[PDB]
Amino acid sequence: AAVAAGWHLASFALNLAFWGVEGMPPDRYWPTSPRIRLQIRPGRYGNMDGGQRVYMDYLARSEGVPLN
Amino acid sequence: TSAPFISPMTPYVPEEEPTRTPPSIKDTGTLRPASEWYPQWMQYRRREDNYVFWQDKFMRCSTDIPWAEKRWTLFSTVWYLVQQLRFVGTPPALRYVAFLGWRALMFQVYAAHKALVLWQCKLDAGLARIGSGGATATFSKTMALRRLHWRNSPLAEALYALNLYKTGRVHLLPPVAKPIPRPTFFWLF
Amino acid sequence: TVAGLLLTTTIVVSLYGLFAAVFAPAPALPVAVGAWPGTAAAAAVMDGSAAGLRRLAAGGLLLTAAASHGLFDFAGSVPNPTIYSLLNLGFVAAAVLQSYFLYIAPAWGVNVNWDTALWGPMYGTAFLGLVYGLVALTKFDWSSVVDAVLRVACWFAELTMWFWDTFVWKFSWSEKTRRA
Repeated sequence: AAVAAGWHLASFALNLAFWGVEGMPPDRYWPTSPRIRLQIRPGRYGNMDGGQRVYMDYLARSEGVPLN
Repeated sequence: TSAPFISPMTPYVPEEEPTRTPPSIKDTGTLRPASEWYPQWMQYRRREDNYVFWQDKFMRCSTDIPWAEKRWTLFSTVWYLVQQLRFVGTPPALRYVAFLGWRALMFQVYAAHKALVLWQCKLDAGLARIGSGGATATFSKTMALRRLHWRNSPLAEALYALNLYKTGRVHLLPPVAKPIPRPTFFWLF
Repeated sequence: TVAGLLLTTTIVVSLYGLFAAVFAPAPALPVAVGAWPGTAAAAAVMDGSAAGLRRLAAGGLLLTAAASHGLFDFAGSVPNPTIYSLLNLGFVAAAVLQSYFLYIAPAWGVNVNWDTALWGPMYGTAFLGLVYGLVALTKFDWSSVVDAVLRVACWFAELTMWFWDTFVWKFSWSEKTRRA
């Protein structure tokens, strides 16, 4: 059992050593927003003028803004 | 002569495209490593003359690549995977540790090579004595410096040793080695 | 092409018929041990009549072989291609009447099956000449078979599309939708 857990621990330590992006250049086949990559945009229906309001609070809850 | 119209006194040798990028500007000819970031000679020049650092970087990285380093072959689409592992699949911290270790190793190796070069200088200065039979005991500093910068092929070394052993003549030097061109086969490599 | 294919196979089948029939001495009939130990040729060998009458048939199939090799190597660009209509009759009429006799050889009480080295070429050449007449009547252009296979393939594609959309997984599910 010790060996079989040490394998996973080694993998986790390796993933820890990365820590982020510093060292990784930008890549053009893999932007950071999946909508650019997947070509997704709205249409004509399903767009109410009262939607942007709720949009904002979603934003406010994602960025951490506690006001709501 | 083949030349029907025009023929200078030295025959024209058809020079071809270069096949490899030149040594950078920061490197030396020897084995000892470069300088991490800035060279040392940069300190003895005009600030408006040290623009050749970044220009050389631009030239080697982007604008002067010889079209022979851009051939798509079956060997290169596998070397791509090796290199992409090293650059994107390995964390920069382990790469940094390996970099430090490799630097230390190269310093030890360069020290060894310098010791060997001085030993060779005594040996050939001794061989020229047998050669001339009499007085000659010197050596050639030109050959020492050429040995340190890896500018001799093995055949040139052997022929120089023989010339020394037979006729002294310590100042007759083999011509110089030319750089090795990039080997290409076909779609293969 | 198609008629060219028929004429080529005719010349080579008749070539084989000859090159096999004469280059060997003669065949030997089935013994059928115990077949009336007296006369009536039961359990016996063969004879002059048989041998020579057959040696003839070989020459007839040679004649039509040469006619067909001539027509192939001449009108393979199919001089003037049309008035060969003369020879065409001579290659079709005979053929069909030949087949007629063969088509009643079982009723005539003949054994056509024991010896392949003679009846094979005759039957095959009769069939080939008849189908050649048929194809020359309607002019199979050697590209009309392509239209036939494309028609049957289009039908079976229309079949598997219905089957897939009805019983396996709807086409409105598996394909992507736009606009959102």
